[PDB]
Amino acid sequence: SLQLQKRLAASILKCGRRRVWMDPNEASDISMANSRFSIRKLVKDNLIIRKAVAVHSRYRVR
Amino acid sequence: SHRKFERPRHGSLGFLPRKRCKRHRGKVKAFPKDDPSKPPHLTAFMGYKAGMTHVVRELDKGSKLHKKEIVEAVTVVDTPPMVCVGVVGYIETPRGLRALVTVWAGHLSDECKRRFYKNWYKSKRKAFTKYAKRYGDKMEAELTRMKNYCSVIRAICHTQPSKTPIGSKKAHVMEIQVNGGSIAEKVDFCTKMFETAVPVKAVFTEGEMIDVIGVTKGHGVKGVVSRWGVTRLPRTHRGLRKIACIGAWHPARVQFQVPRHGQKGYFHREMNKKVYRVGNGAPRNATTESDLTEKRITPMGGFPHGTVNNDFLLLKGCKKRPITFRKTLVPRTTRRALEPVNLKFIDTSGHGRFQTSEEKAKFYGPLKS
Amino acid sequence: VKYAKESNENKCCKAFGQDLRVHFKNTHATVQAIKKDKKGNPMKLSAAKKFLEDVMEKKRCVPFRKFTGCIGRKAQAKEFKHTQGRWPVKSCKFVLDLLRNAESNAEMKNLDVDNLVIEHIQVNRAPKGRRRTYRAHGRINPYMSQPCHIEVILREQE
Amino acid sequence: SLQPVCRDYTIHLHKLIHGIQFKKRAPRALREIRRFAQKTMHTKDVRIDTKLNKFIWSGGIRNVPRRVRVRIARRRNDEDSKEKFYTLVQHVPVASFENLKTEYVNE
Amino acid sequence: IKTDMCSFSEYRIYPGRGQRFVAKDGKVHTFIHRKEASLFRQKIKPVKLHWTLVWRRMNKKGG
RNA sequence: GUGGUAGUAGCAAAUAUUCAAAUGAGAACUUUGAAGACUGAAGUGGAGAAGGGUUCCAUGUGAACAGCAAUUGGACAUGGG
RNA sequence: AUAACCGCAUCAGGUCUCCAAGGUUAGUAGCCUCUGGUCGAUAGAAUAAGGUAGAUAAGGGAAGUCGGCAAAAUAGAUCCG
Repeated sequence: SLQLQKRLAASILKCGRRRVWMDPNEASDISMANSRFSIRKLVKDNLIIRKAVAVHSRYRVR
Repeated sequence: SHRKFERPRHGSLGFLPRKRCKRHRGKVKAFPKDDPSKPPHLTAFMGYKAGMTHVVRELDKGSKLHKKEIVEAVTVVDTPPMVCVGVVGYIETPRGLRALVTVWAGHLSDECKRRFYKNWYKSKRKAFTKYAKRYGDKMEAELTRMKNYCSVIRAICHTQPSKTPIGSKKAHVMEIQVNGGSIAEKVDFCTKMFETAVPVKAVFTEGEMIDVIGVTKGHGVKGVVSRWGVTRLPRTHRGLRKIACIGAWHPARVQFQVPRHGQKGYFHREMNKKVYRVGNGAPRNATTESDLTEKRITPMGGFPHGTVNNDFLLLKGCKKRPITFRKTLVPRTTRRALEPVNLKFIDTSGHGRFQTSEEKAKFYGPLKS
Repeated sequence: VKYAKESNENKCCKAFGQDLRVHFKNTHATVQAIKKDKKGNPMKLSAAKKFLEDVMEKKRCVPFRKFTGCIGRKAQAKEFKHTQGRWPVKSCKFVLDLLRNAESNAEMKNLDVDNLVIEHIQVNRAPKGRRRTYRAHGRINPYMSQPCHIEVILREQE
Repeated sequence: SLQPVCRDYTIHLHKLIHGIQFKKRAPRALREIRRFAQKTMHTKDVRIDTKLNKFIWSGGIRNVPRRVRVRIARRRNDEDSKEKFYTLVQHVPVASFENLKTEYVNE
Repeated sequence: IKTDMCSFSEYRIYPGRGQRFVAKDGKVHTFIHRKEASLFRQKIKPVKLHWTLVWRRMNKKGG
């Protein structure tokens, strides 16, 4: 599992769990990161990223 | 207590039990009786069911439809010529009939020979190979038996389903009885047919009642309602596509006359169905006196489930079934039978407008490539 | 641990399964297929491996002779002159694992693994397992496992 | 005596997934594509790319596409799990399906 | 042989086919097919359907 | 205490899963990605009370338990809060 | 709380309070969506009878039945009446 990391990322990214993204090819490095301090460094590297929210236009309404 | 309102029975007890029969072609049962008087002729045939289409003919009956133009539904049956092979004597014993000796031909095709194997692709195909060298070294020992003894004689014929557009090849073997005079001349009739194709015009004619044998089209396990024709129960706990009361208390047993759930279709089963047209595969089959336009009795886009380019016969089971026909057990004259047939128009048009494909091309004109 | 039989050894080897979590009635069926060939002779071990691997593929099948009600009729059981049959996969796994161990025991005693023959396989019932099934109206009903014991004894032919 | 082969097909999916339930169309697409590849190239292990999966599910699970082009590569198997070949199946992006036969694919 | 024609679509009806709706006054409207009849129920006319031989004729197509 | 019934009744409400890679003795079921769905703010969302009492958190695992499976777990064990 | 409470259980049941987005609309109705949440409910193959729920039926229109039971038909808004 990673599990802990998607939980802890979601607190520090201030985003819904649905939103958090974790890099598939660095599943070795992310599983090392247990702490909050460790997951902050993975945000700087961009292995853990926040997804943009789903597109919801007002064009057709207007 | 008695019934209340005395209705008739659901279904006949004549046909029972209602179970799929052990045979894919119709077995004949009961050939017609011998007149030592007629010349020797065959009394049956085999053919494949195709599809049915309507035809227009002028009635010759004082009905109100005298001299009027009636449409009628009509089945095409594909009948390529049945090749005679063998011949079979039959002693009459007090037990029953009993086969004395089967004689066979010299040279059977691979069409006939497939019948004797369940796996043709594996086998070294040995059937009638010891017999063929024995034949060249023929059987006028064993034919002398059939002339001396034996009240009844039957030609073994077989089909040619490579010529049909079924993917078959296997070919049904079939006994057909010979009804004419003199037990010697029945064998001389059979002997000279060996490795000769018997066509359909040898047997049957335009304007003739034929008794049609076959197997009904299967529906699997169907319930009481469809299977026996029973009243549907009113809108009933548990369910309503079923009988309510099987039986009275006594007898303390379910009777065989009560209808149950089970098999429907694939039953071996008619009589007096008139032949309208004997045809030829060799153009203008569907052409008549009236219309005078060049046609084959294939409709456009085939018979659905295809072609037919053989001899056929029209007349008044599922598609691709082997029907057998029979010559009627007494030659009967009912005005309805012994009728002048006159075909004005045979239809060769999902929902077809046009009779021929060149007629369609005229209507739509130069289409876009 | 207490076998039912006991070749003076030297020429024979054995393996035991103490209490496997499988169905007894399904293992009973596999073991009756393995025990002999179509003739009366005892079956070779190379044949019974090649059988049990094919039953997992569902190409050969196991005939259910004793415990029949209500097993569906398959064409693959024509092999055994018997209409009913079935492909018990988890049962074939534990029996393959035991014969795997029985050939391993033969390799210490140094005889031909290629010539080995199944002298005696037998299944016993084992002590029951307890569970609860809940019924309507507050009733509680037992749900129970039926693990089984599997003996195997092999030997050389000739 | 099999050897590694790559070749191309088009699968009539409308034909495969006929009379089948509306919440099993897109799953029972990919079972029958797996069984097709498995039967065609005689191989147990059949990997199928995510861009084939993606195309099939574009429909939404009931409105599956009528035709797909698909090329199917049997290839040599690391220390092998039993069988020493694996099949693998890929989407081919194609504008129209008008006379495209079961062709070979050169490397 | 002789071939009466459809009221709606102006096609030909070879015999053993179609259907003759008799109206309230008693104009015998012949049809080929259920396509024709069930648009005569709805009272959509031949002139507005493009496939029909009537719209064909009036907009410089055919003949 | 143990049978026959019987490898039988049955495991069918709450729209739904699929493909790949990683982990592992073992993957329809664990995790990560990519697609596709549902809930549709008087929500299956975010917080309290009653009632529960360590179920919270981490690391580890031979059974049993989680009506298939299980590398998972409100299970089991050792710590912490 | 469709698994930490109570119903013998990880039981389609029950249990007080707060916050409450967009489109359609009179509307916290129904229908679709964004944030947040979830895919937890044993699977695969065939498509018999009989069921469970859901649809549709030419002509006739309660003749069915203890009885129009069930299902159809009507439905919003504006103007007239």
